[PDB]
Formats: sequence, C-alpha cells, structure tokens
Amino acid sequence: QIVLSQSPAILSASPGEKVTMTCRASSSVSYIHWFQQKPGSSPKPWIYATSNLASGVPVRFSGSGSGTSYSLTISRVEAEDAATYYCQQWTSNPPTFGGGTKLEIKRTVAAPSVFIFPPSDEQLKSGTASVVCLLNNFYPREAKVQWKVDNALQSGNSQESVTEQDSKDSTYSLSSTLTLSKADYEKHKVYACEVTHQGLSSPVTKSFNRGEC
Amino acid sequence: QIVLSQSPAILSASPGEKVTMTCRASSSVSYIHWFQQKPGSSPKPWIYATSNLASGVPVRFSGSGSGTSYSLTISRVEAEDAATYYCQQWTSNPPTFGGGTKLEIKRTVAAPSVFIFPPSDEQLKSGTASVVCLLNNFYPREAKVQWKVDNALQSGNSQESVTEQDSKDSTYSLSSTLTLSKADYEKHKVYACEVTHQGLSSPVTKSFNRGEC
Amino acid sequence: MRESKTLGAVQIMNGLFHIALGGLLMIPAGIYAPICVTVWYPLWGGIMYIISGSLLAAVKGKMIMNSLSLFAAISGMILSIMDILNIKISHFLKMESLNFIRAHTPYINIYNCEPANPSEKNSPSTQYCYSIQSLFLGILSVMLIFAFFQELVIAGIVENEWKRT
Amino acid sequence: MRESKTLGAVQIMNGLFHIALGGLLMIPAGIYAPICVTVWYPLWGGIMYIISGSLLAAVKGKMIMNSLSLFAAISGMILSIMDILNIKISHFLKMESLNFIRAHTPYINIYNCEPANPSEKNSPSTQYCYSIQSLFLGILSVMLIFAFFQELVIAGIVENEWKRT
Amino acid sequence: QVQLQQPGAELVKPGASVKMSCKASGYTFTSYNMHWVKQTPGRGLEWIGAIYPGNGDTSYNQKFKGKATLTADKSSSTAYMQLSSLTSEDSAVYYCARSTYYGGDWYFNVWGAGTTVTVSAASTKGPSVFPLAPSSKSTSGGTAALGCLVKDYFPEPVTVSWNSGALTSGVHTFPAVLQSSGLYSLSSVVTVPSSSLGTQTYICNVNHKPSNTKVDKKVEPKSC
Amino acid sequence: QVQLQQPGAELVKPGASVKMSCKASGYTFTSYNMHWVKQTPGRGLEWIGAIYPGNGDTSYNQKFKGKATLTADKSSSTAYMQLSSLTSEDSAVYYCARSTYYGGDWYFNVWGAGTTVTVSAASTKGPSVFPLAPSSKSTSGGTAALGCLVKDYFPEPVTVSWNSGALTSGVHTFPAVLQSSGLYSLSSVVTVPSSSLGTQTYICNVNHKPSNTKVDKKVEPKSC
Repeated sequence: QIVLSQSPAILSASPGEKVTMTCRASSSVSYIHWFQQKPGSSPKPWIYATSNLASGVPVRFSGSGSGTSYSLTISRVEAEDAATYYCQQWTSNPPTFGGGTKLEIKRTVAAPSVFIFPPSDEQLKSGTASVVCLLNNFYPREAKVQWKVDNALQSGNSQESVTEQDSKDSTYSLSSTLTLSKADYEKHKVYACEVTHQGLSSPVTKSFNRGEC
Repeated sequence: QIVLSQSPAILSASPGEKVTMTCRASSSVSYIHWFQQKPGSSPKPWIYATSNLASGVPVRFSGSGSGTSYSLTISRVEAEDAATYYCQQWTSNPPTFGGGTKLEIKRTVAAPSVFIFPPSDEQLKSGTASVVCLLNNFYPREAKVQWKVDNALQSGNSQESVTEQDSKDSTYSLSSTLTLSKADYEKHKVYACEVTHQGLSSPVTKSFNRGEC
Repeated sequence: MRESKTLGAVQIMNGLFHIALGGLLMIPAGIYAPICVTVWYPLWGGIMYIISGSLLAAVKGKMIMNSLSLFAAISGMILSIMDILNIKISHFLKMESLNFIRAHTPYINIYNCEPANPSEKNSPSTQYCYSIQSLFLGILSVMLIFAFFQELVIAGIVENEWKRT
Repeated sequence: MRESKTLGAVQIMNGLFHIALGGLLMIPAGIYAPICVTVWYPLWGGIMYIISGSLLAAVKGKMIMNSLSLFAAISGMILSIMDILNIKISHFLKMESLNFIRAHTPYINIYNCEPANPSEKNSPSTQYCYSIQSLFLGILSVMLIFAFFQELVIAGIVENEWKRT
Repeated sequence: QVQLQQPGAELVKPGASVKMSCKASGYTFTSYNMHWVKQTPGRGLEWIGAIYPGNGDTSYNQKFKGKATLTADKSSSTAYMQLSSLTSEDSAVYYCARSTYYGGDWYFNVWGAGTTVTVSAASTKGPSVFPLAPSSKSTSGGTAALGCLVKDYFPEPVTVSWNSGALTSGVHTFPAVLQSSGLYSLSSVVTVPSSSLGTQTYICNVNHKPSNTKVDKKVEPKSC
Repeated sequence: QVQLQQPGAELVKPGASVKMSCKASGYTFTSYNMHWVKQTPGRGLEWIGAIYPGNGDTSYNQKFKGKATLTADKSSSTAYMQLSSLTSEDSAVYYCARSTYYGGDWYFNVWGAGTTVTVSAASTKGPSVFPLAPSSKSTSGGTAALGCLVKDYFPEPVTVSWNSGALTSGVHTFPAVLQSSGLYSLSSVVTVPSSSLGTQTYICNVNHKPSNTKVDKKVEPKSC
C-alpha cells in the first residue's frame, strides 16, 4: 500500500521538445517501473527497475530517480510518443500504479468550428429529441459548451463526448448532446449552444429557432 | 555454507532399471537443483526448484524432496543417462554443489584381457624405461594392478590411467605404467604386473624376463 | 505499602528496562514504527519510573511524581496494547518512523509480510519479514507486562498516598 | 552492603529481565541460535538471580546461592560477549537452534546476510536479514549490560559474605 | 512467441458471475506468477491478485479478497479469474499479466489484450439511426457539418462509415456515451463544402453486429 | 541464441595472473547476475563469486575473496575474472554461468564451455613417441595388444590415430597423466588378431599442435 502520485496529469509537448514527467511515492521504494498505454491496448512495459528501457523502447526515453522521487524524460517527443504513462511499484504488497500522465502533442491554438443540429423529424416521430452541438478541430483540449433554451440555462440533461487527439492535425473534436422529450422540445422555441474556448476572443454561439428548417 | 552430501558416490544401473540418487543437506534448504555433467562439457541444468525438469530433459527423470532430504530418480535408465549428477543449493550464501553421483551402466562382469609391454629399445636409447601393463575391456570399474620386479613389490613409481566407460561395450580399459631409469631396468630381470579383479577366480599376472624379446 | 525501599528499587529497574526495550524497539525495522516508539513512551515513561524511585529517599511533591508515574504506567499499558493490535489485527495507526531510523530501512514494512507474488510464500525473504514481526510482537508484549507491573506497584502506592493524605 | 532489601529486589528484577530477554531471543530466527539461547543461560541464570533474591528474607546456604549467582553473572557476561563476537567478527560457534524453533524458520540464517546475487544487495529481502541481525545484536548487548549489573551487585555481596565469615 | 490470450469481451447480468480466462503460450506456464489487473477510467489500474500455477498459491488485494477467485489449469495452461456478485463497479477491462523477476525487481513483462466486462441489465437493442440533417444551422466558414446520431443501441461496438466507405476525410465518430437508459448512444459527423449539400447525397452506413443490424440513412438539407 | 563464450584454455606461469573472459550474447547482459564457478576433480564445483553488470556490485566466496577479482564491460558485453598469485591449486576448469530467477529460486540456466587453466612452470616440449612393440608378452587368448607411449610432452592435447585413421576399432587412447616432471604422458593401444602382427605394419600417428609436432612410429614384433 503505497500511493504513487504523477505530475503533470496532462503533459503537452511540442514535437522535439524535451519534457519530463515525475512520479512521487508516499513512501520510499526500491524501484519504479513505467508503462506506456495507448487507448484500446494493454499497457506496454516501457521502463523497468527505474532506468532500464524495455525491448524496443526508443533510446529517446530515459528514466531516473530514487527513494520517493522518480521521473521519466524524453529527449525529444515524437508524435508517436502521445500516450498515457503509468508508474508502478513492487516494494509493498499490493503493488500499485500511478494515476498516469497523458502526453499530448502541443500545437498552434485553433478555434472550434461550432455547429448545431436540430432534432430531426425522424427522432420526433420517435417521441424523443436530441440537440447536437459540434466543435470541430479545436485546440487546446479544454473547452466548455453551454446549452441555452429560450435563453434559459440547461443543466444535467446534456452529455459531452470528445474524440481523441487527431493523429495528423493534433486538434480535438467535441460533440455535446442536449436531450429532451418531444413535448419538451415542442414547448420552447430558441435553442442555443454557447462555446467558450481559448481559441476564441469571447463566448460564441450557434442557435436555431424551432420550426425554421 | 551448507554441505550437500550425495549418495551413492557411484550408481551402477542396468538399462531399464529404476534407480534413485539422494542429496542430503547439512541444513534444511528451500529447494535443490540438479545438474548433469558428461566429461568434457559444462554442467547442463537438469532439474530446478526440486522437481521442474529443465528444457529438453526427458520426462524419464523426476526429482523430489524437502527440507534436508532430496532425491533424483530415473524411471528407466537409458545408456545416454550415464553421467555425473550434481545437486546444488541457493538457500545460503555461498551456494554449494554436492560431490556428484556418477551414474554407470551396469553390465555382465568381464575379465581383464591382461597384457604387458617391456620398455622398448627406443626408450632405453633415451636412458629411460617405462613398463606398461594393460587391462582391456574389464568390468566392473574396480581393479588393482600390482607391480613385481624380481618378485619384489614396487610402490609409488607407477601411475594408473583408465578409459571412460565404453559407450558401446560398457566395459573399462586400464593401463598401468611402471617407470624406471635405464640403469634400474637393467639391474633386475623379471618384471611382472599382477592383476586382481572380480572378473577373475584369483590374482593373475603377465610378466617377462629382460633380454628375451 | 511500607516497603518503600524495595518498591522504589523495583520502579527504577522497570524504568531502566523500559529504556532498554525502547532503544531496542528503535533498531531500524522499516517504514512504520510502533506507536510506543513514535510517542517515545519508553523514554519519557522510563525516566518517570526512575524519578518515582524518589521514594527510595524515604512532601506532596512525591504525590505529584507518583501520580505522573501512574499516568505513565496506564498510558504505556494502553499504548503497548494498541501496538499489538496494530501489528496483528489491522494497521489502524500508521505511525511513520523517525526519518533518521528510516534511512537504514527505507524499503521494508513489517505490518504486512504476505508477498504479492505467491511463489515467494516459501521464500527466505518472507520468513525474514515474519521473524521481525514476531520479534516486535514479543518486545511490545514484554514491554506491556512490565508496564502493567508498574501500574500495580504505583497504584499500591498512590492508594496509600491518598489514604494517608 | 547493608541494603539487603534494595539489592535483593534489584536481583529479582534482573532475573525477570533475563527470562524476558531469553524468551524474546528464542523467537524463531533461523538455523543458528546464540550460545546464550543454546546454553539456556537466560533461563537458568535468570532463576538464579531470583533465588539470590533470598536475601530479601534477611546461614552459609545463602553463601552457596550467592556464589552460584555470581558464577551465573560471570558466565552470562562471558556468554553474551561471545555471541556479539559470534555475530559480528565470525560465526566461530555454530550453535544449532532447538529444532522446535527451527520448524518455523528452517531456511534462514542471520550470521550471514550478504546475498550471493549482487543485484539483491538493494533488495528488501537483504534489509530484513540485517534488521534481525541488528535486533539480535541489540538483545544480546542489553542482556550483557544486565548480566554485568548482576556481577557488580553480587560481587558487592559476596565480598561482604567472606569478610563477615 | 510469449503470449497471453484473453476473450475480448464479456457481457454479464448484475448479481451474476463471470469466469474469464487467460490462455498462456510460448513459455512454461507453471514457472511464473500470473497476475490480474483491473482498469477503470475513474480508478486507473488496480492490481487484483496473483496465482502461482506451479503449486496453486494465491494472494489478493485486500479490496478484492472476496470479489475475485483465481484458478489455474496446468494442462490447458490457462489461468482463470472468477468474479462474484457483479455490480456496475465491476465493469472494467481486466488484464492478465505475467510477472518475471528481472533486473533485480519484479516486472510485468507481458500482458493479455484485456477482457472488457460490462455489467448491465439491458438487452441487445439495435441502433435508432437518426440523420443530423445539415443546414445553415450547421454551416460556418462556408463548410457545413452533417452527421448521424446512432442512438440507443446496446453492446458498445457499432461501426459507422460514410458513402459505403468512399467518404473518410473529415469524418469523426465520437466515443459512445452510456445513457441513464443503460443504452449506448453515439454520433458520427463529417465536414464538407456547403455547396456539396445540394447534389451529393451523403450516406451514413451503420452496422451493429451484436444485433446483426445494418442501417443506412440519407443526410441532406432536404429535410429539416 | 543465449550463449556465453569463453576462451577454451589458458596456460599461465606460477605466481603470474590470468584475466579470463566470458562474452555474453543473445540477452540483455546488464539484466542478469554473472557467476563464476571453479571445477577441480578433487573438490568438485566451487562457486567463486558473482558480478551484477548493471551497477557493478560483486560478492565473493570467502575462500576466494582475494584470489579472484570480477569485472564486467557493459559495452563489449563481457565479464572478466582475474586470478592473482597463481599456484597449482588454481589449475581448474572455470565456468561463467548466468543466474536467472525462475520457478521461485535462483537458477544457473546457461553456462559457458569453461576455461581450463593450467598453472605450470614447464615449457612446450613435444612428445617422445615410443612404440609399445607387441609380443607373446602382449599376446593373450590369440589376440595381441600393441601400442604407442606418447611420453613427456607438455600442453595436454595430443591427438593419436592409427594407420592414418584407417584403424579405429579396438583402439583405446588413455587420459594423459601429469608426471612429477611436470610433463604429460599418454598411452594409446589397439588389440588385433595376433597373426596380423606378421604382415600388417600397424602405424600409430601422433600430433602435438602446441609444439606443431607430427610423429609416426612403426609398431610390430620386429623389434623387442
């Protein structure tokens, strides 16, 4: 039982940048191991016994540390290095992993291409209404949607979903889905999603009246 | 520092015989390992952690034991099983091996074909004399030569050398070499080697007078 | 009781043996100490039994020190009970060892000795861990019975202190 | 000295400390014991200090028991010196532990704790071995100083025994 | 060579139990400890426990010691973990991993692909595919987005393509969201030149192999 | 694949020193302990010590702690052992062996071929090949033995064949014996039908590659 604390939680690194991530153990441990995980795959072993690279790990990586303080550093991040890195310890039963550090490819800020879709008649013919707000190809990863209905602020009844980082553009895309009954959609008229992002000088919105096509 | 005692020192086993050899530790040990060595090669790993056969070890072998008492047993000895088997322990620094057990192929007793060679003139032309007694294709491994010179018993001045077990006949051959100066050989006249073996009803001898060809 | 010479000497000996068991229990043994060590009970409790050995030298100043030594015996008997339970039922008080003692044992713990790899249950490494845990359980229970010894003798004095005064 | 009450009580406490340190030093710790444990010195030496606490009850029968307790203190002080050297300079007296104690620790030794595999010098397994060795060195040296305590007090009695008689 | 094979997914009812497996290959199965590791997005990687298949010894994380039950078969060379009394909080990826001792410490040097366990009362409903019909509402900068809402299906892997695979540039398919109905929903979208919305009849293709369901929908500003 | 390569033999003067080597290949040299083991017929297998090439830590058998000195080069991936102050009692086969941890204990799972060290003042004399001329003295049961005494050579590997290799059945070549002269001697013999001693001119062929010496001798009852 030892807690492994990783910093930062997200590391954004521009291609070729030297970067370091740290693992801090609530008690001193003989060694730390590092694993790389990419979404949809199991954690690959990456560094073992503090500093030994696993088979096929690019010598671009190195690891160091002792006692309670350990780190993994990349002399230059490649685009392929984008992953979550987990430290792990064996010094106490049970063995424990860190929370991970997500490595992100840092790029030039890009404004979200905001779009909104009404609930189409096909869905109203099912008694249900879902309003989709779309933010294409924005960066950074942060953003927030706001849902407004006759200017009243919605809450709770919207689910947020995000792509992973585009492995070519390195932007993100996000969609937000307000959901309503048919009778709820058919009460109010003016539906808006409001978007705040560092790629914008201000809040922005896309909106529609219900009834107009 | 733990002494590993193996028994027997020589195990003679007929092809197909089930046999067992034991290793006894002067103190209890977590596991015993067994190695097979054939002359002129390094010790092959054979059994590890008391009972696990090494890669390619015939399931003909098995190992068992605990604490201070361990054994290796062969359900049927093959002719290829003839080797020295060493137990080994890791439970105490330094790790220690046993004395080994030589596995021998047991066969029908055979009398030694005794022969004797005078020092030839080529060697007397070098001032030196060596008398060679030869015991071809005897079994068992035990034998003793006796050297007699005008019936006087020689001692010390003879070296004994033995083949390994013939991998086809499974007999042994032995040669004994009495050595003398030219002046010592040219004093006494009657040279004999006397052979005692379980393949004989009695002592036997081969001998020569010096001067006769 | 009247036996103030005999009883005072017993207290000094209980104090010296608490100090010895304390320093012994401070021999580096890993990430976590007993509460007894972390509170320094065998040091400050130990010298308090030496001081109430003041009744070897025959004022209510002695009542103050006897009462403090009685409080020390009670708290030591509670603290050593707690550490035995802390070792054997659950590590409910995780008293981090003094870091100059951890410097020699930074990677070991005796409040758990099951290995995460089951092959190692047979291992000498595991048997060493249970040996230290058993020694600590022994030292703590030796310290408990001598802490309980003090409580008896001091109570049998403070009883006469108040019934005299 | 005249203080026969005070000194006899000190001896009983020294005896109880030896018995406690002895049973503590018999907690399973591997193939080899200290000579103190193998000779059972803390048991038979311990009760001899309890018995020479007979001078709490005020004949040359006491001279016999005092002399035996003096011999016990001397031999205990020599035996605990030997075991400290046995641990720290060379394992020159390999006193095999009683087999009912070895049953719990059949695969470990504390008279050597260097691993044969140098990668393991960093290992927790190695740190556990040195922890037990340090505890034994501590218990033996605590037992030495209380054995030396007995020798002083008994000699300061047997001196008065012969100069009285 | 050295490889651990796991069933890729398990669907199990609440309160029920599951016995997932880990087929070892390419190494002496009995000579290594086999470990099980849970992963959940809210808790990271939790070690569950291990079995040594040689004898059969197990050890467990205390926060699992009655949830999991490890087993191994020496003959098929397979480790098993049984989870009892399953709840939402047991929905996770479960990896088997083989620990070697190497470089002076233990080391998870090979991992299974992981088994995704979903603990759900729900049943294999197929997707209600609704067109996100594009408009000036979805027009900006002269591009327009258009999409399909692959709504209210159950077992998570739907697949979506556009124009039968002929459209891939500018497509995004979002991760599915589990709704309070216990049914998954997903959106897929593409951005195109807004003038193309007139002539090009963009088609989204949906497949849900668990319900064996194929759907295609026309997505254009010819409905609202 | 995994392999430890050693020089097969070393000849060294007394009091001198030798630095034998162990070239690792096919595995991560720095991730395993490398051990050295002595073998002598009178003492069996003595473990000498080990080095961990990762850092450089060593441990030694106490009965060797000033005789051996272990070293490793991370770059050539080679372990070394240096023996000082060499004596007759240092003549041995020396194996390097790599220990893994496997099945719950340490395990010498791969070994070098071994280096035979001979500590000798002597010098590379070639063999005095004397014929063991056969006679009724060497006749029994109607067979006769005949042989060659390959006497007083030094470095141990002579090779002996008969009739340039055309005779092999019934041949024995004995292990060489080290004499009090410090020179090795060896005998080789063959048993043949005694009548063949008349016509067949049996030849023993001797080679001593250390002294680059080739010898052949006629062995027949035409001298005594």
